[PDB]
Amino acid sequence: AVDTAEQVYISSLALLKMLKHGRAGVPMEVMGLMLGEFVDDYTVRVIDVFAMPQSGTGVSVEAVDPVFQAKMLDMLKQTGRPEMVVGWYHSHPGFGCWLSGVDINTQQSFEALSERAVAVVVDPIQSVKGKVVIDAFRLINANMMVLGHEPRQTTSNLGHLNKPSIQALIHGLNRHYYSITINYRKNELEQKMLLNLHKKSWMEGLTLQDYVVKEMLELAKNYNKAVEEEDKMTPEQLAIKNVGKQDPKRHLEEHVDVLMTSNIVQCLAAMLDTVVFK
Amino acid sequence: TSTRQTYFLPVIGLVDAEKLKPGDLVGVNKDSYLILETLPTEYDSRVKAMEVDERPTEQYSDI
Amino acid sequence: AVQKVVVHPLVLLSVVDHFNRIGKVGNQKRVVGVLLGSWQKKVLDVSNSFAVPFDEDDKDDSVWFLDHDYLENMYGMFKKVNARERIVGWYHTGPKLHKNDIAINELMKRYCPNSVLVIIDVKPKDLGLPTEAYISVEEVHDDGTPTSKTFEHVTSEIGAEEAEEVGVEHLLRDIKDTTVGTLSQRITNQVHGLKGLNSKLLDIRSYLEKVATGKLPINHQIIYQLQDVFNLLPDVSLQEFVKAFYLKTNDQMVVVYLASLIRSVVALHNLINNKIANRDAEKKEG
Ligand SMILES: [Zn+2]
Repeated sequence: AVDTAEQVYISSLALLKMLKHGRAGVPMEVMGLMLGEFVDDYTVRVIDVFAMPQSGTGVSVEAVDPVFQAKMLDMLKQTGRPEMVVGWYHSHPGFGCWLSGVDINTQQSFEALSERAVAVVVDPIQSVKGKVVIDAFRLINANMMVLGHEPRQTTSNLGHLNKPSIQALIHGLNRHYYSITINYRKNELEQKMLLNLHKKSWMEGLTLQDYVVKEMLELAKNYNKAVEEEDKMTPEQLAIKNVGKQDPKRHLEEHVDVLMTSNIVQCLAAMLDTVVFK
Repeated sequence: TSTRQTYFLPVIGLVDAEKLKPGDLVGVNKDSYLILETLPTEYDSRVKAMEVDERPTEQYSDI
Repeated sequence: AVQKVVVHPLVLLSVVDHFNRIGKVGNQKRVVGVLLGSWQKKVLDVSNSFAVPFDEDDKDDSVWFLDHDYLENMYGMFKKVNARERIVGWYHTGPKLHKNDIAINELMKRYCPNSVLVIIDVKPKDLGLPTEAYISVEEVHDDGTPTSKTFEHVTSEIGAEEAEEVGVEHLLRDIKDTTVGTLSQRITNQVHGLKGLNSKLLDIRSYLEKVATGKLPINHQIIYQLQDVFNLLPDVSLQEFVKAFYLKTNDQMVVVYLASLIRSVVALHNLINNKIANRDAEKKEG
């Protein structure tokens, strides 16, 4: 009846086992399970993610052991929070992380167990640092083809997620499926130390530790002189003369600005004499 | 691998090195590249057995 | 044995997210769990772990319990998904260690020959690269005490892994990287004097406190020994650089020369080419 676009709140702790357990299955595809709480129709949260045994014979719906979860939920009771299960996830490192033929067969089984059972995919390969990558989807019922086939209200959270549209075969699965919005509920307490732990460990280890003399400048002078004539022949090549040769051509970069910063490296590193000492 | 690719894997695991001198025909699972058992015998199809003949309907007394 | 450890931001978060688990229900003590180490070599690395319900009474300061039904079967869980991952020890968020911590390691030595404990910090404050690591050995003592079991500090360092920087390094998004060669090295210099000379004053005041009170530590002898290794140059009045004086500017010899030589021709590249392309568009248009 009434269906509203869902918003997925992921915890920074749940983001860990998505890429981490997925990295352990690389190259092969894994099968996980999502753990969280259903607040309402238009929003959903995943508060935890745990690792499930990887299948070396290929992913199947029987790869999830029911006594593995029954022993896990009991261990979650003695753990701080015993929250009910919600849905499943699987890695797909070998390709662009789209729902395979097994993923649709385990859909109607998991959506019978739990109401939503959001399908979540993840890939390591698409980037390293500055991209969300991952993936998510939710099955829209094929029996609804008799009814209105274009959910959801509050559109562009889908529509904008429908950008880039990610080639063809991916959105070729937009038949019988619709993706879901992933935003981050603020962990910033942990996220503030995530930046502090990362940059401090990357700043000279104490900031002190790190803080071929003339010879490095004799090797640099070959880049600061012998590179000049191959750079300064181009203005004489800009002289035609004049003018039979196709123009414009700009040879100014990148050596000029590199030798600039090359002195910026050597000047402030030589200031270590004046800085460290006295 | 008969696919014309060649791979590198530790000694099996299960059946040990006691058998045999370097062979073929052994079973191994998909891309995991583990050999469970060393399987005989040789090859192939009609090359192994040219023709299977039980016994003729006639005897040497026919001459 | 264990020399240095590698703590990932992922496994350290597994201590931090459990601080939300039992932090809302309270009450006393801290977050404590069992550590799953990845040991490929003498250098120790940690990937994942599992947090276990734990409590330490005050009164009763020596009372501690792990849940070992949680430790046994959940090991067979992580072992089934990851064969390489095994328990190398335990951890906790400290911030400091009560004397009772001697008994936590000796109990679990049945699991691992040497269990390394990792003291972590849920709220970053000071003074630097956070958390901590200890190793369990027995040095006895020189004074003749019965055999003394005291955890020795293990240097901790953060490390990375493939595919784990996807969501981790994404959420910050506010950092400027880096920039190497201009600001990166000089900000350290301003801090190298700060963080270098603050521990200089904190320790020299505690070393003066020695004569006053708190003796032992005598130490002995490690304090003055490496301080005298710092004494290869003091450097005191005045700098004792008579041999390093002409050498001082002689290291700045070519650095200033090239900076004079590069800026001359870089100008010839910048000044000439700018004037050329400028007047070609400027005056030919009008
Ligand atoms: Zn699959």
